[PDB]
Amino acid sequence: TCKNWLAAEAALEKYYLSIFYGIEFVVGVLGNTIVVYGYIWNSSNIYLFNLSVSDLAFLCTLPMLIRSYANGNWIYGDVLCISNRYVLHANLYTSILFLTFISIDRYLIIKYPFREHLLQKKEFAILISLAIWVLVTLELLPILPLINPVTCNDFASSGDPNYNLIYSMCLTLLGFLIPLFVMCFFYYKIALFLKQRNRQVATALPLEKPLNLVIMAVVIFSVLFTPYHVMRNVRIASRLGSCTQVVINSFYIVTRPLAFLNSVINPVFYFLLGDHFRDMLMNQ
Amino acid sequence: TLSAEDKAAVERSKMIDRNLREDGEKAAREVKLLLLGAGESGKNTIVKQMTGIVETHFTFKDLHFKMFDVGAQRSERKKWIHCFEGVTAIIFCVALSDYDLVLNRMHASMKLFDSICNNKWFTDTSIILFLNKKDLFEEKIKKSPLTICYPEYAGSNTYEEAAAYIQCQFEDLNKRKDTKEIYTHFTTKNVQFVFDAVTDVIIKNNLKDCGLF
Amino acid sequence: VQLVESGGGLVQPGGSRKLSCSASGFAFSSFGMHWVRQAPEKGLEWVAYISSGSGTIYYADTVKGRFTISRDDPKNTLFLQMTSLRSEDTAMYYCVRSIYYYGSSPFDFWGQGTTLTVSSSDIVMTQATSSVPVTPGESVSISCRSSKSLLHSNGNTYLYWFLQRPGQSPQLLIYRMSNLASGVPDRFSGSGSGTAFTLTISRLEAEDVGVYYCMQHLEYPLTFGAGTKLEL
Amino acid sequence: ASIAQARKLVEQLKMEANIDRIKVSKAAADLMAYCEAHAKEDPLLTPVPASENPFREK
Amino acid sequence: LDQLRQEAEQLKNQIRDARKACADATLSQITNNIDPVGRIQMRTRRTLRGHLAKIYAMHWGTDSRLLVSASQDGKLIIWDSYTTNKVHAIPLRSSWVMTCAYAPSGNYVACGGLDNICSIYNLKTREGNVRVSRELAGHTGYLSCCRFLDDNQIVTSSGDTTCALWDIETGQQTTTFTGHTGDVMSLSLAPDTRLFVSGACDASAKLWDVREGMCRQTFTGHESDINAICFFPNGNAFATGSDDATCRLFDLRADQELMTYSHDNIICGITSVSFSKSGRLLLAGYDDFNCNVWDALKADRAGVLAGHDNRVSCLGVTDDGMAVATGSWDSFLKIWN
Repeated sequence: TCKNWLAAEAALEKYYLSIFYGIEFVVGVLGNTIVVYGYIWNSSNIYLFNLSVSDLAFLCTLPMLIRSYANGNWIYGDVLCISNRYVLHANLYTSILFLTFISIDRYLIIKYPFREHLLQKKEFAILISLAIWVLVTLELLPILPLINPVTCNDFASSGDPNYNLIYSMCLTLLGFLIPLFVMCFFYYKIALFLKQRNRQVATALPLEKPLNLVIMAVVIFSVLFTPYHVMRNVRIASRLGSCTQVVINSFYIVTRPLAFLNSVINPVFYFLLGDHFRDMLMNQ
Repeated sequence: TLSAEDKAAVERSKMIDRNLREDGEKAAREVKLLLLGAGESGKNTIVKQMTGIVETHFTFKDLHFKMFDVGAQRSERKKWIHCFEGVTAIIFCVALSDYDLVLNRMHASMKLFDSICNNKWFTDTSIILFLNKKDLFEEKIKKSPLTICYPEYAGSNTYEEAAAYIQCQFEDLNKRKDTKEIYTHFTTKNVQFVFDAVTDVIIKNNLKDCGLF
Repeated sequence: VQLVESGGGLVQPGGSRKLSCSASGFAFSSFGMHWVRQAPEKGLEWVAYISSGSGTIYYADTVKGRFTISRDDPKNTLFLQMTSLRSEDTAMYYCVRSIYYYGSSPFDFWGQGTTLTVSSSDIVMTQATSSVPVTPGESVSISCRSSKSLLHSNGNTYLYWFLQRPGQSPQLLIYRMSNLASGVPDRFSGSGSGTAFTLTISRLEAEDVGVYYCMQHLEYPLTFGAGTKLEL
Repeated sequence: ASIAQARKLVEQLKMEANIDRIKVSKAAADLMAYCEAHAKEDPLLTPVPASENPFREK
Repeated sequence: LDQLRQEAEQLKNQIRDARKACADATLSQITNNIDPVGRIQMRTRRTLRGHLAKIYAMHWGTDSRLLVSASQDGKLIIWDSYTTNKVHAIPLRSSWVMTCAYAPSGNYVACGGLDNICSIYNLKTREGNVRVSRELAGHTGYLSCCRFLDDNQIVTSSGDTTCALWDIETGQQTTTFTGHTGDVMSLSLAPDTRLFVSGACDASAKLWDVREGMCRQTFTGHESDINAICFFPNGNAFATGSDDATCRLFDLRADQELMTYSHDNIICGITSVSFSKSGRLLLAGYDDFNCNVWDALKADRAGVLAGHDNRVSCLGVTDDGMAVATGSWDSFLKIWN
C-alpha cells in the first residue's frame, strides 16, 4: 500500500509532530518553569534541580524544530542544526542519567536516614551533577559526524547507516539500558523496603502512596523511552543492507514525542505529585 | 594581607569551624524526644524502661535516643516550650487510673494533651501517647464506672471498650489530623514501640523531603 | 605547665639526631609549637614552627630542608628530626608554646632546653647596648630597633620582650610591645614608635638581672636581637 | 498563713509610696538633655566615616 | 486579714494618685520641638555563621570587639566581630542555654537555661582552654538572664519568680530578690551597677537595690508578658519589651510610664530591646523576623533591620555604640552599622 503509507508518514511528520511537540512545549516549559521557581538544599534537591534544568534545556530546542517541520525546510542555518540536535540529545540522555541518580539518592535516604553516607553531601552531589553533564557530553560527541546537514535530517536517517547503527546501539546501551537497569534495581529495593515497613504500628497511615510513585516512576520511564530506542535502532538498521522502510519509519516518528514527553511530566511527577513540594510551591 | 598572628588566628577559627561541623553532624544522628504528661502519669516508670530538665540517653537497635523529661519545670510552660521545637516526637504519658482521682485528674490530662498537641510549635511533630497503669485500670473499672469521668459515655464497663473509648477521646483532640500522627500505646515492648514510631516518623519525613509523601 | 626537652648529647658532623619535648599541664593540641636555639656564646635564634593541628610549618633558612618539625598531639610530644648536623648547630634547643587568637600571649612559656653538641629579606633587630651596669633599686631602660616597622595595618606592633636569667630559660615580659605578660611584675613596661622600641624597669630588684632579648613576630623568619645584659 | 504575706505586701506598698518622685516634665527634660549632650558621639545615630568604621567591608 | 487587703488597696490608690499628679506633662509634647531622626539606614557589615541551631542570647565584651553568643546546639562561641574569627568554642554541659553573659573584665562568660544553673567559664586559663569556674545552683526555675557586676558578683533572674545575687567565689547567693508573681524573663543592671531592673510574666517591672536587697519601685504599664528590659544610658530610665507588641519607656524618678512605642500593623511580641549610645534610638527585636529602630524621644520608627529568616531572639549594642548585633533562630548573628 505504498501510496497510502507514504502520504501517511508525510502527514505524520508535517502535522502530528508539530502539534505534539507544540503541546509538549506549552505545558512542559510552563511546568518546568514553576518548579524551577519552586526549588529556588540537599543532594536530593540538587539532582531534582538539575533534572528540571536539563528538562527545560531540552524543551528550549523544540521551537525552531517545530517551525522547521511546519515549514518543511531548515531556514536557521547548518550551525543551528548541529547545536539543537546535539543539545536535544545531550539533555535527553542527561535527564535519563539524573533520573538514575534520583533513584539511587532515594534508596540511600531509606538506608541512611540521617544523610550519613558520602554520596548524600551537597558537595559530592554537585560534583556528580557536573560529571553527569561532562560524561553525557563526551559520550554523545560522536554524534557530530552524523548530524551534518545534507538540508534537515533526523538523527536516525542522517549519516552513514553502518557507523550510525553501531553508535546508536552503543548510545542506547550506555545511555538508556544501563541507567534503566540501575534505576529499576534501586527502585526495586525501595519498593521492598516500603512494603516490609508499611505498618509497624497497625494504626499508622500506610505507605501506599510512596510505593505507587516508586512503581509509577519506573513504569513511566520504561514505557515512554523503550519504544523510542527500539524504533530508532530498527529504523537505522532498515537503511542497512538490502515500501517497507516506510512503515518502519512511520512507526519511528510516532514514538519520538513519547520519549520526549518525560520532560513534560517530570516536573509534575517529581515536584507536584509530592504533597510536601506542592504545599511549599503554593506557600512560596 | 594578614600578619603572621592574624593568619594563625584564622587557622584557629577554621579548626573551630571544623570541630563545630563535626559536632553538628554527630548531633544530627540523635533522636530528640520530649517526654510530657501529668505528674502522676507514670513518666518515671517509662523513663526506667528505656533540679531542672532531665536528659536521658539510650540506644536501641543502632538509634541513639535523647529523651528530655521537663516535668520538673514548675515555671510557665509557655515561655520555654519553643526550645523543643524540632524534636522528632513527643512522648505523652497518662494514667488510665485517673477517672475518679482529682487534682477530674484525667480531665487535666486531656487539657494538657490538648494544649501540647495543638501548640503552634508542634503542628507537624508526631506524638507518641502512652496509656499507663492498664492493669490498675483493669482492676478499678470493674468497680467504678467510666461515667464518673465521661458522663456521656454509653458503652459497656468492660476493659476493652472503655480503653478504646479513652484512646479515641484522646486522639480526637488532634485538630490537624492530616499533618500529625498520634501513636497510641498501652503500657521492652515500650522501647520497641518508641523505636518503631520514631523510625516511621523519620522515614515519613525523609519521603516528604524526597517528594514521595 | 611543663615543657621538658630531650635528645641532646654529642653528635658527629653529618649525623642525625631527634629532639623531643614532652608537654604536660596544658592543652598541647591547641598550641602552636616553636623550636628556638641558643649557641653557647650567642643569642636566641628561631628554628622552626608547627601550627596547632600541624596545618602550617615554617623553618629558618639555615635549617630549611635539613630539619623537620612534627608533633604528636595524642601523646603531647613534639619532635625535631635534625639531619646532616653541622658545627653551626651546636646550641641549646628550647621548645616554646604559642597560642594565636585575639588577645593571646604567644611565646608565653618556654621549656628548660636541651644542649646539642656537634663534634668539631629577614627583619634585622638591633640591640646596640650589649651590656649595662645596674644596681638594685634604680631605674633602667633597654632600647631596641628594627629594619622594618613592626606596626601592622591592624594596629598591632608585633614586638616581644624576653628575659633570660643565668641558668634559666627566657621568660616572656611584654608581647606586642605594650602588653604585660601574666605573672610579670608591674614595674616592667614596654613602648615603641613602630621602628624603635624601649623596655623600662623601675626600682628593679636583684632578681631582674639578665639578658633582655627583643623579638619580632611580624613575618615568618622570626628574628631576635643580640641581647642586652644587666649585671649587678 | 496569709497574714505575714499581706503584712509584708502592705509594707512594700508603703515603701513604694514614700519615694520623692519628681514631675514628669523635668524627667522628660533630663532625657532630652542627655540625648542632645551625647548625640554627636553615637555612630548609630550619626554614621561615622568609613575610615573610622571598624566594620569596613573589603 | 481583710483590713490588710483594704489597706493595700488604699496604698495602690494613693500611689496612682501621686503618679497622676506627677503626670502634668507628656514626653511627646516636650519632644515635639526636636527634629526626628531620619531614615536610619543600617546594613549587615558582618555575618557570624557557625551556630547550627537557634541562637537564644548574645552579649558584647566591654572592648566592643569580642562577643559571646549562646545557641541550643550546646555551644558558646566567642567571636572576633572585626574579623568574624571564632576565638573560643565552649561546649556546654546542657544544650538548653537561654542566656549568656560576658564579664566586664572579659575574663569570664556565664550561661544558663532549663538546667536552673548559671555556669561561669574561665577564659583566661594557663592551660589554654576554657573550663567552667563555678556552677551556681539554687534557682528552682529556668535561668532567664544573668549579668556580671564584677569578676566575683553575678545577678541572675529565674523562672521561679526570683532574682538572686551570687558570690561566685563561694557559690552562694548573697541576696535573693522576691516580689514578682510571675517568671522573671529579663534583667538589666544600671550603669552604676548599684540598681537593676527586671521584667516578669506578671506584666510588671521592679527596680531592686543590689546591696539592700529589696524592691524600690514597681511598674505595671504592660498588658502582658514582659520579655526584655534595658536601662537607658543615663541610668534614670529603662525600656521594656512585651508580648503585647509594644515597648514602654519608664522613668525611675518620675516613677511612671513616659512613652509607648507601637504601630498598628506590628502585632507580634518583642524578644529583645536595647539602646544606642546617646539613647535616641531604641532597637527592639520582634517575632516577625526583623528588628525595628524607634526614635526613643518621638515614638516613631526610624528604621528596620530586616535580614533574618526567623525570630530575632537577641540584640545588643557595643559599649561605644559603633555597631549592633542581632542573633536569630536561623542561627546567624549579623553586625549592623
